[PDB]
Amino acid sequence: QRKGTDEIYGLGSLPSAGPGRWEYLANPGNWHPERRKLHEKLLDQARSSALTLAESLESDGCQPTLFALRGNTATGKTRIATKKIPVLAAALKKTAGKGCVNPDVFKSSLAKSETGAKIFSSAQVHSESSFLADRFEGGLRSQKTGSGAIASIVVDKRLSREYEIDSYIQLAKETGRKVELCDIDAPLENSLVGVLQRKPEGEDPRPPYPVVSSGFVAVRSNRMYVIDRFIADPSLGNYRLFGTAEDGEKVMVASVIGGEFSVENAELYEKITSPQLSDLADKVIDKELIDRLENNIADPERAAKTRAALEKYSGKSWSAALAAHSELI
Amino acid sequence: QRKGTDEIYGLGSLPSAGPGRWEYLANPGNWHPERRKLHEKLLDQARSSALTLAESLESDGCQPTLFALRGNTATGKTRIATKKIPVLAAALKKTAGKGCVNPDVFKSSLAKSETGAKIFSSAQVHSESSFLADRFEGGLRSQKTGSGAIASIVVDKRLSREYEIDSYIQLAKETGRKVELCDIDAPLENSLVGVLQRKPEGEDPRPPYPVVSSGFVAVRSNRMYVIDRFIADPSLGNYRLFGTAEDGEKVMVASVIGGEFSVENAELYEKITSPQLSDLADKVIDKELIDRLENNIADPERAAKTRAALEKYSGKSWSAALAAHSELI
Amino acid sequence: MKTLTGADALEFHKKLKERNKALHASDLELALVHADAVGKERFDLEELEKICDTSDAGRLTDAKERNDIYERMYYVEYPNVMTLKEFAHIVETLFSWS
Amino acid sequence: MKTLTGADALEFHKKLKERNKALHASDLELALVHADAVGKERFDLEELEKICDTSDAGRLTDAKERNDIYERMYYVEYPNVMTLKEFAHIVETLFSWS
Repeated sequence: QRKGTDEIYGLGSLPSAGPGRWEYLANPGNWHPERRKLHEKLLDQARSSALTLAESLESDGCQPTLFALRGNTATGKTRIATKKIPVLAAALKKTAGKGCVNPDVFKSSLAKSETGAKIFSSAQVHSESSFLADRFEGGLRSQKTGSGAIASIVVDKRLSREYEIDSYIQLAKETGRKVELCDIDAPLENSLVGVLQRKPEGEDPRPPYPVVSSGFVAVRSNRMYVIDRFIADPSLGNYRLFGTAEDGEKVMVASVIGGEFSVENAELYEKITSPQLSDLADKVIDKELIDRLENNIADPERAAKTRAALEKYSGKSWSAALAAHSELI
Repeated sequence: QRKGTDEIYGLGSLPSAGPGRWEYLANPGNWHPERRKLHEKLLDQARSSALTLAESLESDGCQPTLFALRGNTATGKTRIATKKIPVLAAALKKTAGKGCVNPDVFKSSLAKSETGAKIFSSAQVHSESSFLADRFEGGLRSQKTGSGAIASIVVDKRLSREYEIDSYIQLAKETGRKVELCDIDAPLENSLVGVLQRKPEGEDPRPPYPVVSSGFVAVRSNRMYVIDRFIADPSLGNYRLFGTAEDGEKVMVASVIGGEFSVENAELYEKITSPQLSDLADKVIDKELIDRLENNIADPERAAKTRAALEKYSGKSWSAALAAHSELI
Repeated sequence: MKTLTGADALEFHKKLKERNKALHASDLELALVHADAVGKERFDLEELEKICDTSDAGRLTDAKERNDIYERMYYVEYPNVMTLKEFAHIVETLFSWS
Repeated sequence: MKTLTGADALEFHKKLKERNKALHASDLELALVHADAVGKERFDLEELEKICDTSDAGRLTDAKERNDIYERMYYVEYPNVMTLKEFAHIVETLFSWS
């Protein structure tokens, strides 16, 4: 059955890629009316959440800002925002985390299709969800709050690649927003562990291994380019890079704050700016690996959840385990 | 009491370094007659062993050769010679391993001082033993066998540094010997484990951590220079590099044989030509580390000996453990 | 440890950029030598683009970035993938996710 | 895996030499920046040679090798050693062994 929802609910034939496929999807007449209406409903919800965020941020005296949370999958981005961006943490509590620009915001809703249960896989709904995230981000560009001020917005994508970074900088410049960027790094194995801990009944995506590994390579390789942008332009906004110590705790590694560049942890800075190409896909999850990962987790709850996630795939390679874990609905 | 034997048994005051201290030691009148006689006796033994090696090698049809076993401490050099240099293995069995040029050949004898028990530390006898190794190597230079042919010799030092490599190449050229070089690599942790396994009642040295770590850095950093010498000069002799797989087995990584250069394992070649500066000195030997090292050893006997060596220093850093292990007499 | 600031921070950053740029170029150069030795199919963007979209649905337009991304991933990240077809599979997977 | 031979082996070797040379230089450059930031005593061979023998008892005579060996070990291998005195200790240890 594995055609994507864009095929199932699109009317007529699907043009194949930009700018063919793209514009076909933008025209509502190209969808069954039920899907069209579902699109309208999800965008309304997402836009209301974003406005709530933007109003909280303005009331707390924040000038128009693009908050960008850069970093690979499952690196600990949600916790960094809660702890290290107090004004955003206050906004997010009011929406229970909703309202951010993220190509995965619409996936669960689209996968359930208002039927009360998930019937499409993440991969089946991805293109449709990304199409929606694009419409959502498009309308936020010139979104105003109740004071007529430009609305602050939150983008939490991987933001690995140079062209992605450039586009959000250009968006911010064009729309009069500061860029407030936190860049969050974890070892690849941490992301793999983090992904295996995400339960199918939860909303967080469960990507297979190559997504996580290629995401890790890209985020590391293109990190210094991002830092260069803030060093070069003090008026861009502020940058903070957080890396993960041996014990799992996040620590600040480098920062550009007030146009001032500092390296809080030069050892980590050298490490987390390169992909360290030595591979992990074939490494087998066995007792030793699990014991090794437990050895560096002190929190009882996390240690227990980490263990359970891994034990489920005991004897499997990282690749096979994330594959199996990804295929669950 | 920790003056070296050169001080204790040297007559008069000790000049401080080259060429002062050096030449003082070369004059027998500068030693107590008992020590002088002990020197003569040890050199006689070492020279008889070397002649036995050289005669075995010639009878087996080996042209005048300098066999050089390059590599850091406890990397598995003895096993490589036994398995991978069959003509040398046959010579060595006839001398039970004796006869090689090695700055540690005389240490145990000098430490016991014919008293029947070890009373000086390795460090107390080092300079005297190195002085003797120098006299021993000096007399081998133009040593002939019974056919008047130049005697083949074995040098098993670390041979890390460029100047060391150059000097042995020059020795070989000057004395009409081929160079047959095996270069043996192990991960640093392997050498550390290997050193902790060496028992004080055995003859192999038990150096402290910085010796092993600096030896590892030097051997790796200067490896390609050595390979370059064989690539550049097919008549120099032959070169083989052996590295250590994940399971502990040695495998050939690169070779220059018959002036022909090949890379049998390019992944290992990239790895074992650099010191991988990420440190280990402070890493604590705990249950997890021991379990990790046991996990990659399948031979029951080695697994057991590895475990016992490490358990003795459970809770100590690598540095503290090798320090304590080194200080035993 | 002590935070690097001012001139030292900037100089650490400059030298680290040089190191990583040298490693970046080296990883690809070595991968290419190895690829030729094992007979891995030569990377061809145009032919790859004729089984998948290398634009991120129009996001990535700079062809010199498009080339660098996929050529380098093909050689450096998937040295054991031998053919453009097989790599096709991978890129498809990557764009099925975020 | 497949053995690299002929032209490919030589080219792998050439590029790997370049990579390692770039890493070699980089390790020292970064160590120097860090050393200046923490106030680690400037390396001085002459003054070091005035507490230990840097010749290997006359083996190492090439002063440009003598400098490279100890300067680099001081900065790259012992970044936490702050003084020439303390490093003195280390070199003494190294020549007590083989």
